[PDB]
Amino acid sequence: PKRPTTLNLF
Amino acid sequence: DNQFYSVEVGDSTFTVLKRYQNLKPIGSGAQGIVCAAYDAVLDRNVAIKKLSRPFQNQTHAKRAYRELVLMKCVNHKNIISLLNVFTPQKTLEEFQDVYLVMELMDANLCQVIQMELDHERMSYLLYQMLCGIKHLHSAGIIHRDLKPSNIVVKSDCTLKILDFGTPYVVTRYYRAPEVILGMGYKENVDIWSVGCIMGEMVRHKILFPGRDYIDQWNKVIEQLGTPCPEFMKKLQPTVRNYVENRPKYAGLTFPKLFPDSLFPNKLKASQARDLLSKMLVIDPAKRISVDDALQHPYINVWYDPAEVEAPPPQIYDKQLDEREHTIEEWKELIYKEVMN
Repeated sequence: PKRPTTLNLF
Repeated sequence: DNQFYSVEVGDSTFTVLKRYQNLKPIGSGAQGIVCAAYDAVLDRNVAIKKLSRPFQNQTHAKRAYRELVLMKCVNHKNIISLLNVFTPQKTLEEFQDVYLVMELMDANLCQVIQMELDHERMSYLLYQMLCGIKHLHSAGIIHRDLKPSNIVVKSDCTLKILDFGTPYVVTRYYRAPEVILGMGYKENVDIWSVGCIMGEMVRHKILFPGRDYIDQWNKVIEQLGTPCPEFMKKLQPTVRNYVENRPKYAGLTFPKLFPDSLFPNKLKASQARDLLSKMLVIDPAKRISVDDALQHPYINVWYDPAEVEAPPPQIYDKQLDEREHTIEEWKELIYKEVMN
């Protein structure tokens, strides 16, 4: 799989 | 002065290179004062720490020097780095202020932890953690104090470690048993902490919350079970007397500690749980190593030779820990590091 590029800090 | 300009930050005066603009305080010591800032040369956001009274006494001076050398031992994307270090003073004689510049990250792990995460983000964040940890260890640096508040991230899902040992979480909850029982430790002391963090990502609650060490130990045994005799033998008599005479706990199975309901593949769930069962192990002699954690199926998906096997630029020499100097001697050492 490809690596996550987003992370929702809220 | 020419290359510098001054900014009043409360009762503190920040004198910094003109490349650093838009300063505003985000932390204060104690050890120093930290400003978020924009670096116009790198077109990037940075944190600027002004050391508080580094030359007040030998303790402060040694500490300042040590932080500087520790930062030079590390060069890895999963660890905070020293982008720059400067002083506005022009000679050793008037050398007084030390400024450290590092990457500005978006937040720590505290709140990320409380929210729902897919296996991909969970494992990738942990992979990055283990990469940073391995690099630290190769550099002769064992953290020992890893926790959500000293691991930071950006909105692009990148992660860095700082504090080689807001919101704020006390250590303790995340410290390994060998530490709280005063047994001494090795590299895998940091694996327990990763285990606590992973376990918390999974259920959004602190695994082992205790008012103090004593109550901490209780939460540990209640959930994981009383350790074997061969472990309790490694204990100092006073600690052993207490520990050996508690009620006996069998420990709850890991399927019970982390049921499927807490997870989103049934495969990925079983893998995460298997990894947890190998990290959350009281006896360090039986706890999984960093290298083995990285190779675990839950983690190994992200493997990249360049990220895992990258050797540090230096090995920290523990001889420094016992070395003493006068204030002026430390100061010259620090001035040299700064001007280099």
